This record gives sequence, structure tokens and C-alpha cells, in this order.
Amino acid sequence: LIGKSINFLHQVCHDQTPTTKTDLENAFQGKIDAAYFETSKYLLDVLNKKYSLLDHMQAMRRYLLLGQGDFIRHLMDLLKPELVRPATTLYQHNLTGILETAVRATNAQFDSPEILRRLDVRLLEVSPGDTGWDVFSLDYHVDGPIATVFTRECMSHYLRVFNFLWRAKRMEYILTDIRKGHMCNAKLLRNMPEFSGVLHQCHILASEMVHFIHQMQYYITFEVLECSWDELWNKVQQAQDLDHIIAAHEVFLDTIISRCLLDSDSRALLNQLRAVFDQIIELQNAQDAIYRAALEELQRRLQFEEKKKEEENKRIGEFKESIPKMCSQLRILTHFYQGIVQQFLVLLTTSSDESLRFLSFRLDFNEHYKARE
Amino acid sequence: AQQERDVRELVRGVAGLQDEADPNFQLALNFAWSNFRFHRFLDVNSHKIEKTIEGIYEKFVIHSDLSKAASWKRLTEEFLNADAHYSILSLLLCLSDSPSNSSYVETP
Amino acid sequence: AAAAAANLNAVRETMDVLLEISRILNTGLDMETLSICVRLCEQGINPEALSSVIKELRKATEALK
Repeated sequence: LIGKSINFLHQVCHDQTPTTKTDLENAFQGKIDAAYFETSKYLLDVLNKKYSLLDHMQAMRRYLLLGQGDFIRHLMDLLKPELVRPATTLYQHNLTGILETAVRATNAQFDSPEILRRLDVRLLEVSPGDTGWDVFSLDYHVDGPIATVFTRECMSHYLRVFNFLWRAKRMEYILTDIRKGHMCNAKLLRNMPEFSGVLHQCHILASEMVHFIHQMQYYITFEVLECSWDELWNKVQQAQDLDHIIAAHEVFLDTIISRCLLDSDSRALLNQLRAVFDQIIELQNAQDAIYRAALEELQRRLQFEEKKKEEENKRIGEFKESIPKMCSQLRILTHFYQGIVQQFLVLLTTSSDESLRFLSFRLDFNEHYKARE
Repeated sequence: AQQERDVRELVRGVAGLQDEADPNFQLALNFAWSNFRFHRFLDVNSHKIEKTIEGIYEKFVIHSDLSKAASWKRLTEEFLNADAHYSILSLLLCLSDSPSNSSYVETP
Repeated sequence: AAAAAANLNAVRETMDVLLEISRILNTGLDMETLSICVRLCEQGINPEALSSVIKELRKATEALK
């Protein structure tokens, strides 16, 4: 360990204090511990100041683990119209600059140029299919001496967790757009005696989606990036070997893989979770499928009033034809969603010892699924 | 000789034109052979095909589709052992690619 | 002989490998049509030339709907 540290200190760091300094009448226990002490302590200091290992970790949480939040929402907020259009006509040229507008607006602007330079865009593994929302990724390039603590195989983990927490933070914003559509539109649909039923049914169904996308998203907040961050911060702040940094870093990434649904055994649970990502984009379409007929007619009714300055009775009639099919469709969607989330919970109960077990109690307080078991 | 019957059968299968005495069959065939003889592409670059295959494997690994990644690596490595390989691969690649994220369902 | 009939078996096996490769890339091809494409690639042609035609006739089957 000592010879490796002093050889690494010459050949890589190239900052040198020249000649860094019963058994067999026992000089070993006197010489070796003092040498080990001095060598390792200098090595830790020069790596954390000349190449700054720690500042990279803080921007690995904010950027790669998406834990900053201000930058991440305002970026994706400005990034929505690009991603809604298909990805064959999207390039890095449009990525880096809207990133720059977001960066100058947000807290990132004050930070050091090294970590900011080391964040740059990448395209997610380009393959045909025109999946606009899927093509975006961050590539964090480490090419310093600190590459050994930030090796390329654990950056792949950063990419994977970034991908899952790209999907989820996309879906959450779709959901709050539904909720925004409720608070904007429905004060115009108080003048409708017949659409009140179906819009109210959507109000009730939406809050369960909101709840499911806010219980998971507090477990992911306060136990996946608040407890794990703390225990990692302890095990880096004390650590007195390069090995000690690395071997805590690895298992911190693995422990977060266990907390989320990305294990080889919890693929079955992840499928259940993806089935809730189906219904949200379904419901988003249905909500506007109301308004493109329902809101549309009232302006036409106003113009029919301007005509007078028997037709519209048929518009009432075709709506009284249209309402039951949409209502019953919504009913079956509601049933389907409740059943599949119950199936998620029943497999969820015995998967891991503690971590996944706690999620069951997060996602249900009411014990609705003891009365719908 | 065999190639001509092949282009006939490709028109029949892909276009759904099972009657050669349909004029649409002969028009699609003339279209097929004229496209074949209009040399406008560079020859297949085996290295670019290899890079694309590897990138598909990385996209599978990134999305934690472990069975599809292991399948993808396994099938590509077995197929590349006994030029025309890279040709067929590129062909499939540009052909649709459509739900490369979906359709995992690895039976074997 | 025998190894000349073991080779027809080992080509059908490699073809089944291609059948899984065909579906995980999500091509519209199956065992029947890809059997044609293989012999065509033996004769030598741009794959970009074959594919544009197949992209045309798969969308010119909706003129025969």
C-alpha cells in the first residue's frame, strides 16, 4: 500500500516532496506506521486540493443524480417543446444552448468552471424510432487523476438512475399539467349541466394518480437521496484511503439500485410501475378529448346567438348520446388502474427486508386495499 | 436465376401481391429492380455496423433490460462467426427499428 | 452427405437466431420474407437498396387494402 501510494504520487500527480519517508530486532513497527501515516495523509491532501475530488461529488448529486431541482425543472421546462417534437431533427446544437440559458438563469452560474465544464450534453444512444422524449442525456467527462475514483463503470450507474429519474420527472409534469387543466378550464364548464359528471369523474380519478406519483416521489426524496447521501457523506468525510472512498462509493450506488425497482428480481415490480405510466398519458389525451368537443360548441352557440341578432337542440342530443360511452370508458379505466396497482402492492409486500417493505406503508395509509382485497 | 424468383417472391410477400398477372405486380417489380440497379450508396462499413451493434447493447444496459442486453450480445456474437453479416444487420436496422424499446418478451 | 446435412441444420439454427434478432429490432419481416432476403444478400446488393424497396412495398400494401 505504501509503495503504491508513493509511486502513484510521482507518476501521476507529479507534485513531489523529494524522498518521502520480535521481528528482526523490530524496526518494522517503528518505521512502517510513521511512513504509512505521512505518505497516505499527503496523498489524500494533494488529491483533494490539486484536483479537487469533493467538488465533483457535490455536482454529481446536483447534476447527475438530478438532486439540484431548480436547474433540473427549469431546464426541462425550457426543454419541453424540443422533446415533444420527434428526435431525428434534434441535435446537440439545440441542446447546449438552451442548457446555457437555463444555466445562466439558475444557481449553476456561480459555481466553479471545472465542474461546469465537465457537464456537457450527450444524445441518448442514437437509434431510429423518433422517440423525442427519450433522446436527452448528460455525459460527465472525468479525465483527471481522479478518474480512478470516478471510473467509467460506475458512471454508467449514474446514467441509469438519471434515466429512471428522467422518466418519472417527465410523467410528474404531465400529471400536473392535467391538474392545471382542471383549475383553468373547469370554471368555464360550470355553465354545462351535462359535462359536469364526466369532468368530476376525472377529478376523482386524477388525485389517485397524483397521490401515487407523490408517495413514491417522497420515498425517492427522503430515503433514496437523503439517507443514502448522508451515509455516503460520512463514509467519504472520514475516509483515510483511496480504497475507502471507492468501496463506499460503489455500494452507495448499489444500495440506491436496491431501493428503487431496478434489481433483477424487482423487474416484475417495475413492470407494474410502468403500467401506471401507461394510464397517465392515456388520461391526458382523454381530458383534452373532452374540450375539443365540449368547449368547442359553446363558442358556436354564441355565434348561433349572433345569427338571430332547433339546430342546437341536436347538439344537446348528440352530447346526450356521447356522454355515456365516455363515462363508461372512464369507469373501466378506473377499475383497470385500481386492480393493477393492487397487484403491484401484493407482490410488493415480501420483496426486500426493510427498504421495499416500507414503501407499502407509504403508498397506502387508508387501507383501501384491505377493503378491496 | 434464383435472384429473379427471389425478387418476385419479395414483391409477393412484402407488397401482398400474390397474382403475377396483376399489372401492379409488374409495376412494383420494375420499381424494385430499377431501385436495385440505381447504385447510389457507399458499400457497407463493417466497423460502423459493429459500433451500432455495441451501441444497441449499451442502450439495453442503460435501460436495465438485462435479459434483452444478454440476448442481444449473445445473438450478435454467435451470428458474427461464420461481410454479408453486416449487410443483413444494416438492412434490418434501417428497415423499421420501430419499437426497439418495447417487444422484449425473450422466449428463448 | 452428413455434414452437408448438418450444415443445413446449422443454417436453420442461425436463421432462428436471425428470427429473434428480427423481432427485437422490430422489423416487419418474418421467417418467410427474410429467407428471400438472405439469398439476395448472397448475390450481392446494397442493403440500403433492398431496404428502401421493402419500406415502399410495406406501405404500398395500403394501396391494396
